[PDB]
Amino acid sequence: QCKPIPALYTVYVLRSTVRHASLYIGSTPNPPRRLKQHNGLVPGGAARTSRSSLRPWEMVALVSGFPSMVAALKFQWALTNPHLSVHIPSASRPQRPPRSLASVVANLHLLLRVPSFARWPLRVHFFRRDVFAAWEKWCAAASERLRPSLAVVTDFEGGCWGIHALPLDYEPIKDYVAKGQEIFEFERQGACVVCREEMASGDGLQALCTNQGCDGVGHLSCWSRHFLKDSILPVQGQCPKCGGEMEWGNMMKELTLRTRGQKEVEKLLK
Amino acid sequence: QCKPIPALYTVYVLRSTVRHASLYIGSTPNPPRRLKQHNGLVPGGAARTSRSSLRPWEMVALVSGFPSMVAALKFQWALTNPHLSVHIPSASRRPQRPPRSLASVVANLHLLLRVPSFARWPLRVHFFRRDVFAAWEKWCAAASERLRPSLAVVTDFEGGSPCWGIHALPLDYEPIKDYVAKGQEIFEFERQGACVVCREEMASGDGLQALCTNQGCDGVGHLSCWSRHFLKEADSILPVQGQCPKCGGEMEWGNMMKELTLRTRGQKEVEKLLKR
Amino acid sequence: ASPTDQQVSLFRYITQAVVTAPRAKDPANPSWHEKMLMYDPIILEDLTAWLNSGQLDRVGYDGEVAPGDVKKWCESKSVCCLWR
Amino acid sequence: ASPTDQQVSLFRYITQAVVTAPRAKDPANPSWHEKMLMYDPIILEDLTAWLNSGQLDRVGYDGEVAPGDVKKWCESKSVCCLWR
DNA sequence: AATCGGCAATGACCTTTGGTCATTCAGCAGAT
Ligand SMILES: [Ca+2]
Ligand SMILES: [Ca+2]
Ligand SMILES: [Zn+2]
Ligand SMILES: [Zn+2]
Ligand SMILES: [Zn+2]
Ligand SMILES: [Zn+2]
Repeated sequence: QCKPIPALYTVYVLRSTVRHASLYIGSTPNPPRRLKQHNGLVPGGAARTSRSSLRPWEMVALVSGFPSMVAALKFQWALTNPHLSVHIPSASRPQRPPRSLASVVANLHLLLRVPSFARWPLRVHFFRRDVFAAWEKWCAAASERLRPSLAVVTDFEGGCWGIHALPLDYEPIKDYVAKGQEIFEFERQGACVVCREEMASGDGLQALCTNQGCDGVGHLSCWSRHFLKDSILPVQGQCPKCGGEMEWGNMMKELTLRTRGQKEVEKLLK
Repeated sequence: QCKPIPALYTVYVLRSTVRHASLYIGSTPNPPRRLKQHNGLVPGGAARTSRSSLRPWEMVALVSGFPSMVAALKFQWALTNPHLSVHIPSASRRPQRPPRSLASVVANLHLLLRVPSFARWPLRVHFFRRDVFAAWEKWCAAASERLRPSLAVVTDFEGGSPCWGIHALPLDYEPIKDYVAKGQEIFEFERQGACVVCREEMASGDGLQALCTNQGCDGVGHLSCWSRHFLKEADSILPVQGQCPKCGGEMEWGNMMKELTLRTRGQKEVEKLLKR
Repeated sequence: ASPTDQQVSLFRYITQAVVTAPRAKDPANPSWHEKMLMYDPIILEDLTAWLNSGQLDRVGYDGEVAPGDVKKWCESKSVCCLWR
Repeated sequence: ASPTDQQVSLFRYITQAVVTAPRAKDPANPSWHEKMLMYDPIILEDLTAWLNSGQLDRVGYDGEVAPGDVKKWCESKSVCCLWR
């Protein structure tokens, strides 16, 4: 595929600030811009949110870290259509609002555990106290816990916040990317930290340790066999060189950015 | 005591029709008159119920069958202050504070009917609103301790299939008029014969002689023979339900004592009931 | 040997004392047992005094009963009582 | 055999065929395994064609796998997939 | 004096135009 892993892509839970019982599920790489579309300040809002008496809307929660627009668009469909989403791996093939906030939370809790989405490098954000409360209430009643890998974060107002504190670009990894460009432009990649084989410039996919100040590089297929030391998609892992913990999602963001988004990198480094 | 068992004495649950959260607990032998007192059509009402913003009030449920006014006042105090009421047999000696919620009234009323001090009283629970009756059933379903089958829980919702609800509850002894008339004819003419339990002749005036409650049946017995026959349970003193050895009909101990104390201590309410 | 069991044995002596007393010959003057069967509200110090006036000794219990113990007994029996 | 055991055995053949294929020399031409490792959305009929053109027979499985069976495989491994 | 849990009222939905379902969203009375 021609594109790198997107900076930000989200599936969000929109709610009316006027009737809390009115909800809506969507996806966007630009949460602030899309919220303005729902509130009528920018053309392009959905039909359900068009209603004057329901504006303004708010984004009370969202899942981010989807590694493609397709991945987000599929999670968004399964969350909008819980009665049609079959979570057993299957050979298969306006918006009606959700029933309640409690059903969105239960189905979101379900979706983050089903095999289709269990290993995606995702993260849940909660921006309102009462929505986060219903989430914790369901999590405590449930027996099957969530991945420790799956970070669930909050950002309540008080003490730029919410979707307006989410970075819409590649700035959060800009240091990591800078480390990457200089390691490979000057051919300082050495040997694979796993198989101990020399890695000539341009010889397959060479992934870079995400911890700052460490220059450990390895063949992509070696890095994954190391994290998984059955299963295909790695999640969390430790660098054999620096000993630091790594998320497999961040390591792929940089690799695809270095390999398929060269123009995106030069713009980041300015 | 001196007076017979009352015709009707109740402990009720008052609720506002303007705010369902406002509740009140009372006791009365005349539910219809006491409602009119709460709502300001009759002098003598309560102070918590004086707010005309909260009126009209209604009686959503009540417990009837109390054999004493004292028995009602005790049960009414326990239902009013569940946080002070010790339900373990204790060597010890009006909601101005309204009850927390209907669920808490339902839950505490359910408890009061199961504890030793009130368990074997000849009580009966009445429900007049569907939503209060549903809260009650919701609690009984969750609870693992069943109420005794001997204790009746009846409903009377408006309409269906007139005076309904509390206005259908009889205020006098008319519900037992035949039974009382059967007793007078039996004893005025010395037809009690011998005790159906111990087989001993019972001369007129020789102790307390209780009469089977079933229509057309003669069974008279010594008061303490009936009870020993009824209780033939574990450790108990107060019979609840029994069977007549003569006609085989099922009896409630409370109904029989109501006639006994009428014939024995309430001779002039008898003559008014029979108009004799 | 036990405080829950001795209170059970004490209550058996009170029960037998009440239950085995002779019955009323005058229905206007019922025995304590017949007062309970008819749901007479039981004045505690009255029944208390009656049990300690030879009744417990009759049914084989040497010792005095306290009105609170008689109150516990009534409540355990659903017998309605009161303080004078 | 069991219907869920014929699957668990088939899925290990698809896995072995996928993970034992040579890694790319041109990073712009990743193998099917590296496409999954980088969360490339998998086009079902393309991977199905790849598995049915010697890779399954290479790993000891005589038999053509169905596209929807490759889809089941991707869903069970959290591998993003899609139809064409 | 500010909170407070539980209700009464209200809005949205997809039409069976009103019986659902949810909410308390710039509420609400009453009680502490
Ligand atoms: Ca904050
Ligand atoms: Ca002695
Ligand atoms: Zn290697
Ligand atoms: Zn490292
Ligand atoms: Zn007899
Ligand atoms: Zn009979």
